[PDB]
Amino acid sequence: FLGFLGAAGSTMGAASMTLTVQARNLLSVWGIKQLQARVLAVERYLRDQQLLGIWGCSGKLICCTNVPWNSSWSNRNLSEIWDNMTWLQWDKEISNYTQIIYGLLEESQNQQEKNEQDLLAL
Amino acid sequence: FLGFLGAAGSTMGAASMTLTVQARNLLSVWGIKQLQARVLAVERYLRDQQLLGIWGCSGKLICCTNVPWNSSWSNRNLSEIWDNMTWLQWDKEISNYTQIIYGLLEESQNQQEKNEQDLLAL
Amino acid sequence: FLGFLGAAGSTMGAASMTLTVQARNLLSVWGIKQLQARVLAVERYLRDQQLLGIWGCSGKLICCTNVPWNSSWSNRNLSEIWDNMTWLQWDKEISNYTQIIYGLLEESQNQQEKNEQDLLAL
Amino acid sequence: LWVTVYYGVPVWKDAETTLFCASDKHNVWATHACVPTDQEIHLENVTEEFNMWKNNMVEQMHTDIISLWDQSLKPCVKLTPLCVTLQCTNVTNNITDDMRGELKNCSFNMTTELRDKKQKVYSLFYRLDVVQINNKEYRLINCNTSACTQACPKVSFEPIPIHYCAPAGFAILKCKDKKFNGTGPCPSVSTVQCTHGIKPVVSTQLLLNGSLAEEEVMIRSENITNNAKNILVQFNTPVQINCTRPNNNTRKSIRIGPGQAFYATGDIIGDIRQAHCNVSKATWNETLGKVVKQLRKHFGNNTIIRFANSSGGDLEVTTHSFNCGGEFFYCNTSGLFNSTWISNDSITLPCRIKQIINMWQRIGQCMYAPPIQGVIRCVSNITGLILTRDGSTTETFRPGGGDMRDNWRSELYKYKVVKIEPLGVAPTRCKRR
Amino acid sequence: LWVTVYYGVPVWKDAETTLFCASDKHNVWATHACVPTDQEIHLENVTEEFNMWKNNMVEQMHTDIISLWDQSLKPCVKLTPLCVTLQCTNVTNNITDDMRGELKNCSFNMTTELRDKKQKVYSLFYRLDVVQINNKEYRLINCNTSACTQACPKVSFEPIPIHYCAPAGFAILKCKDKKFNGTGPCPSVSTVQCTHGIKPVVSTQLLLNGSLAEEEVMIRSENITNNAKNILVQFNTPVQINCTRPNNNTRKSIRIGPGQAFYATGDIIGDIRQAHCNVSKATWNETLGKVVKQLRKHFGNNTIIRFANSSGGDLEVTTHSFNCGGEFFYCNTSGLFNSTWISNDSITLPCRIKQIINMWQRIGQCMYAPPIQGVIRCVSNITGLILTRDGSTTETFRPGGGDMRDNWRSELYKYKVVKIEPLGVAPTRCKRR
Amino acid sequence: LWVTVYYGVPVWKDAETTLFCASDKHNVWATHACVPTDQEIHLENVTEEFNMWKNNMVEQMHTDIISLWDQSLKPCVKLTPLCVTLQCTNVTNNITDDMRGELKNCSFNMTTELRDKKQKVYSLFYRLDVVQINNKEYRLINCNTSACTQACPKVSFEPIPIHYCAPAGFAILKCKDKKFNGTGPCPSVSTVQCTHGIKPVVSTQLLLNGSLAEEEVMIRSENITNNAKNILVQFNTPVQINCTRPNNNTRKSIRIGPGQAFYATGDIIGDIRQAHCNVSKATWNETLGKVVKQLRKHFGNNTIIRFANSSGGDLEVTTHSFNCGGEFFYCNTSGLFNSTWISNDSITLPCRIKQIINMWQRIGQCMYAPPIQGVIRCVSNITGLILTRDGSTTETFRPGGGDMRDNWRSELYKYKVVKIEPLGVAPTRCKRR
Ligand SMILES: *[C@@H]1O[C@H](CO)[C@@H](O[C@@H]2O[C@H](CO)[C@@H](O[C@@H]3O[C@H](CO)[C@@H](O)[C@H](O)[C@@H]3O)[C@H](O)[C@H]2NC(C)=O)[C@H](O)[C@H]1NC(C)=O
Ligand SMILES: *[C@@H]1O[C@H](CO)[C@@H](O[C@@H]2O[C@H](CO)[C@@H](O[C@@H]3O[C@H](CO)[C@@H](O)[C@H](O)[C@@H]3O)[C@H](O)[C@H]2NC(C)=O)[C@H](O)[C@H]1NC(C)=O
Ligand SMILES: *[C@@H]1O[C@H](CO)[C@@H](O[C@@H]2O[C@H](CO)[C@@H](O[C@@H]3O[C@H](CO)[C@@H](O)[C@H](O)[C@@H]3O)[C@H](O)[C@H]2NC(C)=O)[C@H](O)[C@H]1NC(C)=O
Ligand SMILES: *[C@@H]1O[C@H](CO)[C@@H](O[C@@H]2O[C@H](CO)[C@@H](O)[C@H](O)[C@H]2NC(C)=O)[C@H](O)[C@H]1NC(C)=O
Ligand SMILES: *[C@@H]1O[C@H](CO)[C@@H](O[C@@H]2O[C@H](CO)[C@@H](O)[C@H](O)[C@H]2NC(C)=O)[C@H](O)[C@H]1NC(C)=O
Ligand SMILES: *[C@@H]1O[C@H](CO)[C@@H](O[C@@H]2O[C@H](CO)[C@@H](O)[C@H](O)[C@H]2NC(C)=O)[C@H](O)[C@H]1NC(C)=O
Ligand SMILES: *[C@@H]1O[C@H](CO)[C@@H](O[C@@H]2O[C@H](CO)[C@@H](O)[C@H](O)[C@H]2NC(C)=O)[C@H](O)[C@H]1NC(C)=O
Ligand SMILES: *[C@@H]1O[C@H](CO)[C@@H](O)[C@H](O)[C@H]1NC(C)=O
Ligand SMILES: *[C@@H]1O[C@H](CO)[C@@H](O)[C@H](O)[C@H]1NC(C)=O
Ligand SMILES: *[C@@H]1O[C@H](CO)[C@@H](O)[C@H](O)[C@H]1NC(C)=O
Ligand SMILES: *[C@@H]1O[C@H](CO)[C@@H](O)[C@H](O)[C@H]1NC(C)=O
Ligand SMILES: *[C@@H]1O[C@H](CO)[C@@H](O)[C@H](O)[C@H]1NC(C)=O
Ligand SMILES: *[C@@H]1O[C@H](CO)[C@@H](O)[C@H](O)[C@H]1NC(C)=O
Ligand SMILES: *[C@@H]1O[C@H](CO)[C@@H](O)[C@H](O)[C@H]1NC(C)=O
Ligand SMILES: *[C@@H]1O[C@H](CO)[C@@H](O)[C@H](O)[C@H]1NC(C)=O
Ligand SMILES: *[C@@H]1O[C@H](CO)[C@@H](O)[C@H](O)[C@H]1NC(C)=O
Ligand SMILES: *[C@@H]1O[C@H](CO)[C@@H](O)[C@H](O)[C@H]1NC(C)=O
Ligand SMILES: *[C@@H]1O[C@H](CO)[C@@H](O)[C@H](O)[C@H]1NC(C)=O
Repeated sequence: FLGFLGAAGSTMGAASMTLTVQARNLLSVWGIKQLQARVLAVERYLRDQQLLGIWGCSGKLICCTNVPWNSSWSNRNLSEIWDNMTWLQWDKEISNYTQIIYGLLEESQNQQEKNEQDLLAL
Repeated sequence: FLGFLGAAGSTMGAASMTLTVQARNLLSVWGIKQLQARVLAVERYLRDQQLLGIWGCSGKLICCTNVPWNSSWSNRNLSEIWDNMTWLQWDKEISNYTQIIYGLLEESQNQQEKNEQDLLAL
Repeated sequence: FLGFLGAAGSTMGAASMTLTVQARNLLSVWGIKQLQARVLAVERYLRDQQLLGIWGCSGKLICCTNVPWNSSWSNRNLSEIWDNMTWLQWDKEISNYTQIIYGLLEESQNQQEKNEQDLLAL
Repeated sequence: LWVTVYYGVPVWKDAETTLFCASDKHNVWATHACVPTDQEIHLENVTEEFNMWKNNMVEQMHTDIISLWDQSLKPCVKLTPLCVTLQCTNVTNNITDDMRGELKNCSFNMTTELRDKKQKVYSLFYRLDVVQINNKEYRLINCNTSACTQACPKVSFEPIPIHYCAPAGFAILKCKDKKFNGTGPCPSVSTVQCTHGIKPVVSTQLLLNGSLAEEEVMIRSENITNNAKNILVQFNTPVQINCTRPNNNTRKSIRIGPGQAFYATGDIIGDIRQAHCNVSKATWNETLGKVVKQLRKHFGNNTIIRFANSSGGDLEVTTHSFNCGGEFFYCNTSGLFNSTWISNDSITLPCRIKQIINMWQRIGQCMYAPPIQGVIRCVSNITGLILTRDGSTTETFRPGGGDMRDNWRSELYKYKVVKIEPLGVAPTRCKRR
Repeated sequence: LWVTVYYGVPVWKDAETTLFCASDKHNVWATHACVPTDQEIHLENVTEEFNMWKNNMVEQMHTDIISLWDQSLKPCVKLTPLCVTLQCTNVTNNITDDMRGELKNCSFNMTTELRDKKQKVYSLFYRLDVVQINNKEYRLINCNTSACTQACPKVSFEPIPIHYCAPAGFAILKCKDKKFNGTGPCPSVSTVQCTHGIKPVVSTQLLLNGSLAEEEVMIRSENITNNAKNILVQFNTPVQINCTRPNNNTRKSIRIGPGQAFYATGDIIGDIRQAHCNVSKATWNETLGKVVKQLRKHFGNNTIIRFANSSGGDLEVTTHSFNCGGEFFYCNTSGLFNSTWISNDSITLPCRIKQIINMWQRIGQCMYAPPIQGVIRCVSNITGLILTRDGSTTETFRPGGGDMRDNWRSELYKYKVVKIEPLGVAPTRCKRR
Repeated sequence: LWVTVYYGVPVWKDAETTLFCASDKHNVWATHACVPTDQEIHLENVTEEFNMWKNNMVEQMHTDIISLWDQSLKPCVKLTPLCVTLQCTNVTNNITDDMRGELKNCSFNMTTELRDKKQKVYSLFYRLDVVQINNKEYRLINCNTSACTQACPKVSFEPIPIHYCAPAGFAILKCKDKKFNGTGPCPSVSTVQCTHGIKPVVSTQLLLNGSLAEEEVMIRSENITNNAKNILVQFNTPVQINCTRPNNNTRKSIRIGPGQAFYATGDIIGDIRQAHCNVSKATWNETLGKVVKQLRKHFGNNTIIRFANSSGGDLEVTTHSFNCGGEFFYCNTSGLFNSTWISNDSITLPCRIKQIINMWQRIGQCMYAPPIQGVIRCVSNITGLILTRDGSTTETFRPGGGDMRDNWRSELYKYKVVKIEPLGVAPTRCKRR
């Protein structure tokens, strides 16, 4: 057990062992200063859960999607990504491609939401 | 792309294309007043998500259920509901049947919770 | 219908059919008091939902898990647990082992989250 | 067997939390800012441990009642100009022997709207409010300690019922047992969204306008054997006490600044008579007989129960201090507790009235109660006692009080705040696929 | 057919919420606390029922403007030492006939920085600010009602546009219909992130610096047949009004205490002339012709439309009370409303300046506006009217005002707050497996 | 390869947020209202960029310490009556030549509880607190600017450690590098739930009771080449400084109103001597030798390092102003910085004491520090310097300060607040079925 953010320097393969360690630490006039910080934490947490919900990833720490990895975002092979890089290095590389990926995940789920909805009526 | 509430005047079939647009804007003298508006936004959002989870619809925008449509609620056929009316018109029609439908969905999922619990026991 | 906490004296089997009752009353100078109590209710609700999510139990009231019962936590059989005891009596007996099971449920889901993740790579 | 997670189980732990208002002319306890009211769920087979002497509902209510009291006193006139030299004479106009020397006619130089102009005014001050400096020169008692904030005449002191409601995720358990001593298991437990209307009636030595016991008189102490603990007696039937101030007061407004006005007693129209309270001699005697009968259960059948009056101390603890009609009474209550018990007529308790009030035992925060014009009559219920026992075959019980938490401990004894634990894990043959 | 749950449906209903400020030297309506601004989506096929006379944004704006007002008057000087006897003479040095006996040269004793020392100072006070008490002896107009705060010299009274933005889960519907009369279905609805810049311009009898109508003059009343209801006129073309205070006032700082300064009118450099406002006679006449044309649609083509001046009452309601330049003008609009309508030159409105200002119709809270150094000129836009009809073939319309919610009802008439209800259930051939 | 979503990844972005308290008789920094404390996670392979000169932790702490300072001064006596004329004589009773003319014996007429009665009292006032009006007449320095709120004798000025803890979703990164100049990459990063106990020690020209460097003296400037930037020196070993006020003051309570009391110096019991601070000559000399040796690394080996005393300005910036024992000292510290460096005994620094304190450089809000009964002795640690360089082969370093953010920049240099970004997307061979 490494602790909160302990696997920050680990490789992304090894850092994915401990997603639940970081996940559980995101939730928990002077009274107002503390009180506004609590509300900010709650709504920041709920926006990330809402994003997972609209991608069909709610309640999952690791979620598989139906969006193929465009090589424009990163052309590096699978081996030099999960065994050589850390999550901090990776976030800086696809920072500009993050928003276009988020839209693709949202568009892939609502396509699946209806394709399952249509097939379920047969 | 129509925007937030853009499909308000569209037919429910066409307005069901854009549920994500409305879903993502339900979450996010000028002090406590602004702070309590944020807490009220979170509480309303959490009570709607709690209802979906109780009906077995957590993490979904379109959730096909097992409750049959009582013809007393609305005798209209699918052709004139999903291609002739809007969601605002529909809400007016079944405003009084909303609570009895909510109880039907709540009890129906509760029966599936124990039905899958018994099947998994074998 | 019994009402909120009505099945507190009911047996564990009979009290587990009214989980939707207790679930929906967990969410809903002198202005901060009301406001800070509302924020604490939201934070507590989200911490219990987060626990269910990391156990694979998100969106469910009765959640089947893969963690076996050690019988060192309670040697009693099903007949004398689900037909004689109440949930208040049961909670006072496994209170010592609660955090032991909570860690096994989290550990089991993480291993299951990847055994399923590795299965889709074939 | 496999672990199964249940969410929404009826399990609770004891917890402390912030309860909010509910309430069904402004009042001191600002119920207008408090939310409106609306619900009774009986819990069969539930046996819960209650403890009225370690109930945090009492300590929270004490803080709220104090906080609401000094919140309605912020937008009120601070009587800093009232600390001057008072040249006081004795009101001897149509005076009675009992009221001889209690009322004083004090003249003083006062401010006006205009800073450069003074004002020669006079007011009738009670003997308890003015202290002599050594007609003779006096000064108000509230002047070497603090400055009194005059009570706003539009804000009412009348206690209106308030409901303390638990937030989401918490429940209030109500003990429906009719023979509950305030401690131990309660076979009849029920849950409420929140409590009955609890009037914050502030009084000492006598619980006025409270809740009555269902069947018999209830004696509730933290431990009977310890004399240092107060005894909370609760009556099954009320004893009505008729309060009156026979004097016909005149309220004279004295303008002490731009805005600020000071309301003073001008002249009393007619005869001067002492304030008093009347308790039926038969109704009080029967009640003390019932109090003794359930009090012998803790001290033996052969013991001698003696009722004596208050030992000593401040006027607030030695007298049945209360407030109704806007004036604050301080009644002797020595004829109420004067009897020894072995195994149309009324009792008149002479009361004294103060206008400078230190209400929550706080020092440095006083309040001036403006005079009430006319004659004040008041009818309330004696619904309990706050007795103290002293350390033979006889036991002496003297009235107690002072600590206002005992007044609201007699209303919140049956209530209890619990924290709902909806997450539970139990074994089942079912397995996740 | 089976019940299918949809989350995120475009459904709303009328709701009341606390909209938060947003805004694109300190100001009374603080923009520092208002969040920065950033937006509009057209809703085809959407017909929404608006009601400007039951809109809660107006009531929520009235509380916010008042609350924004008096919290900005908390930290700065309370002029309670200015309630004294004033030895006032008449200013006859270079005064015109019109403004004769309107300024008073009042001398008084002021408190110094040092408590024991006294300060003999003089100041120029308007006739509207001082009342004689029986050179003659005077005192300020509001010294028997309240002591009251000097307007803080560094905060600004200039209206800054503010955007009222709905929180999450709420939407603001904007009626884009150009001939909307404030009530009824609006065929052209759009949702905006929040409202346009609504300047909190305080005015009476004339809506200054407001928003203009798109096509024609809009007449808006809650019930056009009810004379007791005010009539809100909106101009399609603005009528500029040129305000002025010709006197060259000199601001003099009087040190009335430790850290407190009182700003007094020293002396006018030059001749004493009356403040006035100019409205073009041709522009006003053509505007009233447009107002009458749209005012005949509710009363007939043959009805005689008569404009008269204010019926009577307070100076704030009988005059075009407004503020610009820091001084509060009270202009006499009897020349604007004097005409009867049947089927280069300018209008000069004599104004009066006042320094003790009570503006939200609250007795007990005055504000002392300090003198403004120099000469004040001011150019505004008359963008509407607040008319009142008298209780025959002749209808008489008199300017109204007083109720300040009508001034902001003319800006929030096209807006509506709705609550999004995203949980909808509809039948489908779906069946959960 | 397919996009897969990971939630809970260890990724953070640099962010600014509101940190809350933690703390393990009331104090000015209200740690009672601050939550209790409790946790060290080392981050291997993590290299993080720190910047102590653009750290929002410092700016938040400045606002928090200020807001906590003026919050304990709200329920305290406002010394408005103390702005009177003071008839002051020079204390010449057992005076030493150094203290000749520093203490003045001031008599004045003071208010009483009774409004109509005056009070001729006297007090010993320091020369720095009274300014002469032209025995001779004086007045307190704090009387043409503001009124001082007397420090409450029960609230303490002693700095107790406080911990600034990040809310949920935020982390605090701690540089564990022992040779960190406060900027650039940090090879050894660790995360904490929150910081070590940072005492808000208020001082100038000398960082008292701070944290020591681990191995060598650390010179941390925003850029050494710029002389306009202060230089934060940090010592590896502390230099203790012994503060004392030899005078045996007598605290005399003067009742200036109902409630309100004013604490004045009555008489000094015995001999009167100057306050001073002692620094060991050998310990200071070796420390300056270590400061120079790590200071030659930025200016060359052949440069001449000269230490001169403060240039000029206010007494707060030209003197080592600090507070311990309740009195506020202002020590010369000219023998500390007087030396030129080429490639049992003590230093006594004469200190002056003020009672009217303008502490956070604000103008218009002062404090009167009540006298401390007895003799004050004080032992502290000099754990750093705040030097300023001036624009040849020699460099002159004079003590700086004033800006109090530099005092807490020396404690928050190793700390950094980040925002956890737990949502990450990466490519894998896994596909959703
Ligand atoms: C206990 O409760 C009783 C009633 O439940 C209280 O008596 C009531 O006290 C109120 C407040 O003083 C009286 O209202 C007043 O009535 C007079 C009548 O002239 C009126 O002039 C005042 O403006 C005000 O409305 C009420 O009449 C009175 N009722 C009775 C039957 O006496 C009593 O004060 C309570 N005792 C406490 C709180 O100690
Ligand atoms: C209606 O709007 C007009 C303009 O939109 C307002 O006139 C403007 O008022 C401001 C504030 O009094 C003037 O600013 C001032 O200008 C003077 C002279 O330059 C300067 O000394 C002051 O420090 C301040 O900056 C501004 O010049 C003026 N603009 C004009 C007259 O064209 C008018 O006050 C508004 N009427 C209302 C709110 O009733
Ligand atoms: C730096 O820290 C040292 C100790 O860590 C501080 O010295 C201590 O200061 C406190 C507050 O004045 C002293 O407490 C007082 O002690 C006297 C003794 O008679 C007592 O009468 C008071 O009621 C109070 O308790 C403490 O004794 C003292 N300790 C030592 C060893 O001197 C010093 O003030 C700090 N310097 C700063 C903050 O500038
Ligand atoms: C109010 O003030 C006046 C004076 O301001 C007091 O009258 C004085 O009384 C004393 C007796 O103690 C005489 O020696 C003075 O000559 C009086 N001064 C006058 C009459 O101008 C008066 O006693 C005060 N009243 C009260 C009630 O305190
Ligand atoms: C300001 O104070 C002065 C002195 O107190 C006033 O002048 C005196 O007023 C009194 C009124 O009773 C006269 O009897 C004196 O003759 C006046 N002169 C002196 C030298 O005392 C002056 O009237 C005050 N001004 C105002 C406006 O109140
Ligand atoms: C306190 O006030 C008294 C008067 O209220 C002052 O005594 C006066 O002193 C002046 C000298 O400047 C004399 O002309 C007066 O005759 C005195 N009045 C008396 C004695 O009643 C006294 O100086 C003040 N004390 C201080 C310390 O300022
Ligand atoms: C600072 O140091 C000086 C000198 O070393 C101390 O002064 C001496 O104090 C002792 C005790 O009071 C006397 O016996 C000596 O005669 C003093 N010497 C001189 C030269 O004055 C002083 O007490 C020290 N201050 C401290 C330690 O706070
Ligand atoms: C740091 O890197 C080394 C070498 O790659 C690795 O063995 C170690 O586990 C890493 N530390 C953490 C905390 O992952
Ligand atoms: C409005 O209704 C018309 C009627 O057919 C339709 O063609 C149009 O698409 C609708 N607009 C929107 C935005 O749905
Ligand atoms: C359908 O609704 C009617 C009332 O609207 C009710 O009487 C009937 O029982 C319902 N049918 C079913 C199957 O629930
Ligand atoms: C209480 O216990 C009895 C006997 O077991 C049972 O029949 C009854 O349902 C219980 N009450 C509740 C509310 O569970
Ligand atoms: C006035 O009454 C007081 C008691 O309040 C008494 O001590 C005093 O002697 C009385 N004075 C008379 C009767 O003259
Ligand atoms: C109150 O009654 C309960 C129930 O028998 C008992 O357990 C408890 O000891 C009693 N408390 C006192 C103080 O007598
Ligand atoms: C000032 O002039 C007005 C009007 O001419 C008059 O009523 C008033 O008495 C005059 N006052 C003085 C002090 O001359
Ligand atoms: C406003 O217009 C609506 C719809 O045309 C109409 O019903 C209402 O009477 C009008 N109001 C007035 C005051 O004319
Ligand atoms: C306003 O002016 C008109 C015409 O000049 C006049 O009749 C009226 O009296 C004036 N108003 C006041 C309050 O004098
Ligand atoms: C009193 O001390 C001051 C300096 O504080 C000095 O200017 C003055 O001359 C002294 N007066 C004497 C010694 O009489
Ligand atoms: C501080 O040290 C780092 C690490 O070498 C360096 O990058 C940075 O420039 C230094 N800053 C200064 C002001 O010298």
